[PDB]
Amino acid sequence: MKLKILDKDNATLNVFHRNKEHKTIDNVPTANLVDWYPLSNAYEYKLSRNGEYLELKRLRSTLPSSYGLDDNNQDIIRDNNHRCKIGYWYNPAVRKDNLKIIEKAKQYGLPIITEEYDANTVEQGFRDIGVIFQSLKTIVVTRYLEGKTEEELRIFNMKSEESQLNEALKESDFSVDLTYSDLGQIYNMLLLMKKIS
Amino acid sequence: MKEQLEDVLDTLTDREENVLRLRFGLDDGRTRTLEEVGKVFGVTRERIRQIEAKALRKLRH
Repeated sequence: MKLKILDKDNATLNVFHRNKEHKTIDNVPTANLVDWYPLSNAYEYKLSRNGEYLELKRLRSTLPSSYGLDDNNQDIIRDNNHRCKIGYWYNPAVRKDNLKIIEKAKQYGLPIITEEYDANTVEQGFRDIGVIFQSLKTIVVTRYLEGKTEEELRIFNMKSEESQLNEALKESDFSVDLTYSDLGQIYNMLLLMKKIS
Repeated sequence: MKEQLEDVLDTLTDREENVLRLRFGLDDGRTRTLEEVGKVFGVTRERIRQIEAKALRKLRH
């Protein structure tokens, strides 16, 4: 799925159709983008068989299950309250979960796509979310090094940070990937805000 | 290379442009590890490395 924001009056969307056929929807609205566009990373839009609907598709991912779609269930995918219509861009479900995300971003103190913003606000947004990520891994290792008891020393602390984070997240809490998922979707929001400037 | 990336990422799906972007930290400024990016997109590190191997190789032909 490829959202190409052209001149800031509209956009174009590249999606799959049938068995990996290429289709593009022009005249895609960029205002009220919150409604229909999924911020998940675990889902993507696909042109319906009779192409007048954009319907969800669950991607291979260990991310949480948003939009009520857990496994590409056709009875949910074809439902009108779980898919968008080309022309009247609702969602829906997508709007609910995305509003929840925009609530999370509000909690963190990050600029949201619902209210006014410029390039500066978005730049500050990414700059802050970076701090959030760094702090998150820092805490994920901090509250992890309590077992020890002195096994750390200068043997464990050997390279690398990738290895350290791997061994630390290996037995980390289950909520960590939920928070990471939230931050991912928020990141996608900030990205949408960035490309809209 | 900074100007070529913004066109090379426009030839990739959004979900790949975003893993490369998060990893290399374009707008983020800072750099994200393979594990962090893998956690953000819910996929293993090897896969992310495959995306990198697909994108960085596109800067040739």
